[PDB]
Amino acid sequence: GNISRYYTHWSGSLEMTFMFCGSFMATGKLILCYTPPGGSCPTTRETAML
Amino acid sequence: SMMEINNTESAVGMERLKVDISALTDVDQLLFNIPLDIQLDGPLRNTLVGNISRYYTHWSGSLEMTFMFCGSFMATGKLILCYTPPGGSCPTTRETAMLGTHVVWDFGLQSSVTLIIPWISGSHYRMFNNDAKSTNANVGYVTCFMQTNLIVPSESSDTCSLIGFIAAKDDFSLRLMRDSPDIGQLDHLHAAEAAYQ
Amino acid sequence: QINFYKDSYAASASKQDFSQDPSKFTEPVV
Amino acid sequence: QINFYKDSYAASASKQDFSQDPSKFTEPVV
Amino acid sequence: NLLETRLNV
Amino acid sequence: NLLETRLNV
Amino acid sequence: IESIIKTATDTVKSEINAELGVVPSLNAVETGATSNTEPEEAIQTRTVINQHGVSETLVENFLSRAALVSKRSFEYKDHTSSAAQTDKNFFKWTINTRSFVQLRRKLELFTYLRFDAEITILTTVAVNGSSNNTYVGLPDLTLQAMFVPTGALTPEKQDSFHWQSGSNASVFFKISDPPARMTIPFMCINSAYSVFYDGFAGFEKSGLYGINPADTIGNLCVRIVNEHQPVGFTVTVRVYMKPKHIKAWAPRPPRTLPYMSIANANYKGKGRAPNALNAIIGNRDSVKTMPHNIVTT
Amino acid sequence: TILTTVAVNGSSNNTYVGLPDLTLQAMFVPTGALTPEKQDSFHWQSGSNASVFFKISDPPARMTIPFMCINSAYSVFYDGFAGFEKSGLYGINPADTIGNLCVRIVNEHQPVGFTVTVR
Amino acid sequence: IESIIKTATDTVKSEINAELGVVPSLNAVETGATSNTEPEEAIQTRTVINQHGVSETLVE
Amino acid sequence: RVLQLKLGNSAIVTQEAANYCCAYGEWPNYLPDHEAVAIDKPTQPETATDRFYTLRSVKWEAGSTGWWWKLPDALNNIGMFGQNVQHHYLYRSGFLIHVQCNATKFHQGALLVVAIPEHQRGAHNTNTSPGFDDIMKGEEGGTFNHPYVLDDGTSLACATIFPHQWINLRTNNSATIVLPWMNAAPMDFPLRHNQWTLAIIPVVPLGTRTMSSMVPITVSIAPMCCEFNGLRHAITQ
Amino acid sequence: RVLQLKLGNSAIVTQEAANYCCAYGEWPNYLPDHEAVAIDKPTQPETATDRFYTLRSVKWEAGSTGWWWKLPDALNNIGMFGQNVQHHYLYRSGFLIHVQCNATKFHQGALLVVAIPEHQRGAHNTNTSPGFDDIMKGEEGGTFNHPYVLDDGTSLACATIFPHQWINLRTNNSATIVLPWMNAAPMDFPLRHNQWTLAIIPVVPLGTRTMSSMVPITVSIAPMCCEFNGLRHAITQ
Ligand SMILES: *[C@@H]1O[C@H](CO[C@@H]2O[C@@H](C)[C@@H](O)[C@@H](O)[C@@H]2O)[C@@H](O[C@@H]2O[C@H](CO)[C@@H](O[C@@H]3O[C@H](CO[C@H]4O[C@H](CO)[C@@H](O)[C@H](O)[C@@H]4O)[C@@H](O)[C@H](O[C@H]4O[C@H](CO)[C@@H](O)[C@H](O)[C@@H]4O)[C@@H]3O)[C@H](O)[C@H]2NC(C)=O)[C@H](O)[C@H]1NC(C)=O
Ligand SMILES: *[C@@H]1O[C@H](CO[C@@H]2O[C@@H](C)[C@@H](O)[C@@H](O)[C@@H]2O)[C@@H](O[C@@H]2O[C@H](CO)[C@@H](O[C@@H]3O[C@H](CO[C@H]4O[C@H](CO)[C@@H](O)[C@H](O)[C@@H]4O)[C@@H](O)[C@H](O[C@H]4O[C@H](CO)[C@@H](O)[C@H](O)[C@@H]4O)[C@@H]3O)[C@H](O)[C@H]2NC(C)=O)[C@H](O)[C@H]1NC(C)=O
Ligand code: NA
Ligand code: NA
Ligand code: NA
Ligand code: NA
Repeated sequence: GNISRYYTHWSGSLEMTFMFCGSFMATGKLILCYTPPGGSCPTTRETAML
Repeated sequence: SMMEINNTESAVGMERLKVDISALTDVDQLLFNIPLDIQLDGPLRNTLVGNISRYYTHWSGSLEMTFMFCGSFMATGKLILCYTPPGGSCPTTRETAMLGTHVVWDFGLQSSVTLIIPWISGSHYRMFNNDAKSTNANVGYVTCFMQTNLIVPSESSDTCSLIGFIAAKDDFSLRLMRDSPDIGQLDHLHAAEAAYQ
Repeated sequence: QINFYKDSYAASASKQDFSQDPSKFTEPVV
Repeated sequence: QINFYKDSYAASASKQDFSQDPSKFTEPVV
Repeated sequence: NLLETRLNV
Repeated sequence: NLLETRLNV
Repeated sequence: IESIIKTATDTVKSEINAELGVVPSLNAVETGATSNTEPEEAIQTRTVINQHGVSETLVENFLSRAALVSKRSFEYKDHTSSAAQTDKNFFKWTINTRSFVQLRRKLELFTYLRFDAEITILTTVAVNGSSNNTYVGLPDLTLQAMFVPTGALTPEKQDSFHWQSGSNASVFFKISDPPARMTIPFMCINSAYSVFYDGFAGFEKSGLYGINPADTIGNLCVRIVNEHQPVGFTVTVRVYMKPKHIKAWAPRPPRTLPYMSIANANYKGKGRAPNALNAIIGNRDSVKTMPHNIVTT
Repeated sequence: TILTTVAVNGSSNNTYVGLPDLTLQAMFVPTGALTPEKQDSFHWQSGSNASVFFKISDPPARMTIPFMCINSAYSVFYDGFAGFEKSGLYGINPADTIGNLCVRIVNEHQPVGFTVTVR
Repeated sequence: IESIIKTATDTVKSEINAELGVVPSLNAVETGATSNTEPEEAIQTRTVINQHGVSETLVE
Repeated sequence: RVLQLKLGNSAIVTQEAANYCCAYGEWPNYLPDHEAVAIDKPTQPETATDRFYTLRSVKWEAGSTGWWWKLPDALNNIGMFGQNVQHHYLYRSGFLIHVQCNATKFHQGALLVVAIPEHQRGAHNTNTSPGFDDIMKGEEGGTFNHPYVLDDGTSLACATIFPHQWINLRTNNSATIVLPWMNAAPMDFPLRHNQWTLAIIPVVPLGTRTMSSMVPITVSIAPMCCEFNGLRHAITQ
Repeated sequence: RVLQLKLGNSAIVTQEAANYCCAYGEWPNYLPDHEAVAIDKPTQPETATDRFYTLRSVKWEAGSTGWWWKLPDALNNIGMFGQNVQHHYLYRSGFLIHVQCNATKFHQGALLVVAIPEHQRGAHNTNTSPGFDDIMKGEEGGTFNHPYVLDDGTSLACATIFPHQWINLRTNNSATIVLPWMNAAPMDFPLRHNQWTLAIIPVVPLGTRTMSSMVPITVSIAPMCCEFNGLRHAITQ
């Protein structure tokens, strides 16, 4: 973010990485979605998973 | 060239160029010390190395000090000459000063001895600020002590003299030229108008 | 280095003589 | 590129070193 | 000044 | 003047 | 023995010594030679490869810098009522290196010098500030500088027929130009200039000591070429000299006491140290006092 | 690169009059060394210091200063005290200070005042 | 490992994956290394020849 | 995951590591003859100085902001390393840093462990620079005032540009970092400049619902390739 | 007759020596692997410890009996040698000893300078053994009670069987002796056993009819090939 704001045009892929910081005995599953542009941000799992 | 070690209020003209020594009744005593900062005013300033260095701003390399004994042939003694790298106060006792770089000198048929001041610096060059206590400028200290005593017979002079000399070695270098602080004027000189007549 | 003048004394400075002999001042003895 | 000065530090900018190694910041592990 | 000497007045 | 002739007036 | 030197000398690693008949730290100052003791002989050293250059202390670099040698101010006006001593729209100057102390001390480090001289002339103007005058703008005047040999005839007035310059070199320049520039060759009757001269340059006993006219380069005669305007101005001319193509012989003890005169080496010194006649270095309380001693707390 | 501009002083005694083409001197002086005390000082003789002389009607003045540090690089940040005693400022190393510029107008003053700005 | 880089990197075509013992989208942030997961390992890609220059971000 | 470190008369074992970090991909070494400046033969003590020293432990509390130590300052009075520092004008070394913290499978929390080169601190809400006693803490170290801006007006979020590891209590119980010499000069005066700052910051706070116990954090540091020049009488801080 | 000695950052010159003595014809060295006992890697400080240290000078008086110092005891609190001694269980070294005394061509006198291995002292006119404070003098050294029997019931006349030189004031102004490691074991605990004793004894007393001056005697000692084993926390005497 900081380096890109010295420039005006950009291109290429990004990566997001997440770390879980609960206890060893904690369990769960999550779904992470990226939605290409065109309308409103999705509010439901069955919309976002497309 | 000669160091002005005796830069004191009571020493007049040529007297400033020699150090007098005499017999002592206590062991291990301090004789004199010399500040080493070759940019500043002090015993080193009016020398061939001092005068040329003050046209520049940065310097590097080793120095040598040489001392000549000028007592009678019948006079005897031993001295210790020490160089202390920087970090704190100048040493006041022989058992402190002997932990640094040093030479022990015996008076004899050879009249003179050399102390090398080796280049020991964190940076490639030292730098002429107008601040003697800077980590980029300070060189440390030279000190002289009795190793034995000055011992002479009754027909010799009871007081004898040293002349001290300094020069650079061929590892020495200078850079960043400037107007010298050793000369200046507030007016035109006498007869300067005659060049326009 | 650019010099179109006819007299050689017109030229720019000469900064390339690295020769030395300190011994004529430091060791003038037999 | 035009430079008639005698000291090399007088020259124009140097825009031609394309060498990289991201791994000294992205992968500093055994 | 402080940029030449690192001392405050 | 003295620089041209080395005589004083 | 002569050799080519481009960097400071390297250091070699060294070991313990204990050896009868060998004493490299002892010397004989009475011979007049400098001590030949090396660092490797005085202490244990490491190996060091030294890349420090030595070119900024070359004699050509040390002396070849443009330095101020003359500054003259005069009034540009109708001079009909001026006194006999006034510079009436022109002046004479004899070229010398004796008048401004930074160049004088540097040249006096040597006994003999051979060089060509590059001359640069800078001009500035201002409106005369007496209470009759408002500001009006500044004129772009033409000036003439004529070279005249040492002791030869010079112009007597601004409009003299001597300014026709039939064999003398003249340079004409405007205030709106870059500064004027030209080179004067090494002109001495000898193979080098004498910086110091221990003699009397005449067959009779009567004249000045220590000045040899063979070392005086020449004269510049300078005028404004324009006629006077209805209002007065003050014009200032500055001359700079740069030595080039230099050879130098027999180095000397530097000047310590202030200069008194352009004509001689006469001396007096400051009233108190430093640079007083009886004390060159500033005082300390005793030979045991360390003047900038570090205090730790 | 050094850029200079001028304007007539705007106090109620003054009309506009045009602008002078002044000469300026900029002298390089090393960190902590002696600097001039007045406009007409004998220190401006510049016998070994570099000086540049330039006019307001010229293009801006330009020159290059070399990498001058006593170390192999400048320190942008410095976690220390650059003196053997405990007393001075944190975080400033004078070895990273390049030097001084000393700047004057070379002309004598005119009968009327002006304001000069140097960038 | 040092190399000469004048343009942004190309993309290679990729297929379906289903493979035991292999999980290129999982990482260990605690080591202090940045994630090495590539686009070809996360989605099906096409081939792309990338001609975008990198000279305007040179330190000089 | 499993590691043993052995220097001089000292050894450390861990059963829950996460590889280890070599700062900028570089390893400690002695000063070569083509980079050297001081001409005296150096002191090289080997196993007398190049060994693990362990500092006082600190307690991880619910309200903790984080902790810091400056090098070489934190070691300048410890063992034969401290004695060689006090008798010489010049010093040079690398370091190997090992940070230790354990808890149960029912605890949670995460520490950033980071080595910062030339960490020049700022003061909060004043024009006056930090004093000598704000900076020179010795063996005890200090605490962060505003860890979110690293006490220098920058940010914690971008601190991952420096050499670092994490301790995440469900994953690992230790962090290890190897540091080369890092300075503009080949050697330095050890009593006035610090090359590196170790910082430990609790980005996710300690938590559990099991039995309460005191949870310490412990730091062990080994100098590597030590050299000293300019021998004289002793000076302390 | 002329000699220069150079170790670490220290040098000594003399213009009036009388050769020098190597004890039993042997020179100092490090402990080889076929003679070693302790298995830890040793500390070898080189130029930090292997350099000249100078002690307090003593005055030569008309009634003087002579002077002595014990090694390593006289150096156990000096510089980086003293710091390495305080932090390690085991020590080993040789020594180079230089003794200095000058006077005029009108003075007369002679000193025996002798190095005694295992100089176990006796007390005079009692059955009780010497106490800890009779033996352990440190840097100041001691004086002889009965130099004619070496304070041990033997004799001064036969002391020439040990490594020695003389200072005879008409001939020379210095004496020099080189000492190897001399013990039944390869290393020792430095705070409880002394390998060597330096003794200086005025066999012909100082005399002149010229002007009276104070005539000091000065001792400089350099450790050689120092090694230390069994690193831990500091213990002093
Ligand atoms: C370099 O040194 C500077 C001088 O330091 C002082 O003088 C030397 C000789 C020693 O005695 C030293 O110990 C002194 O500190 C130093 O500048 C000084 O910096 C301080 C701290 O920032 C300034 O204090 C603040 O002052 C204002 C009030 O300012 C007015 O009054 C002063 C005279 O008292 C005038 O000089 C000013 O022009 C103003 O008219 C306070 O409001 C402020 O905070 C207080 O009030 C707030 C609420 O508003 C509270 O929250 C705070 O707790 C405070 O109670 C500070 O007290 C000090 O004014 C300033 N002095 C001068 C003469 O400039 C400088 O910082 C040093 N430089 C560096 C780089 O370190
Ligand atoms: C081992 O320790 C032995 C015991 O030491 C004493 O007891 C211990 C528990 C501590 O309190 C300790 O501090 C004590 O010293 C030690 O034996 C002792 O050694 C001393 C010194 O040689 C003896 O002193 C001499 O004693 C005689 C007198 O002897 C008669 O009286 C005693 C009782 O007081 C009886 O035990 C004897 O049998 C005799 O009947 C003195 O004449 C002599 O000299 C004094 O007189 C002369 C002139 O004649 C003067 O010039 C002197 O200055 C003196 O004033 C001593 O004072 C002591 O008797 C002896 N005690 C015993 C019980 O044996 C032993 O030496 C130690 N061993 C070693 C190897 O060190
Ligand atoms: Na300075
Ligand atoms: Na070289
Ligand atoms: Na002279
Ligand atoms: Na590409």
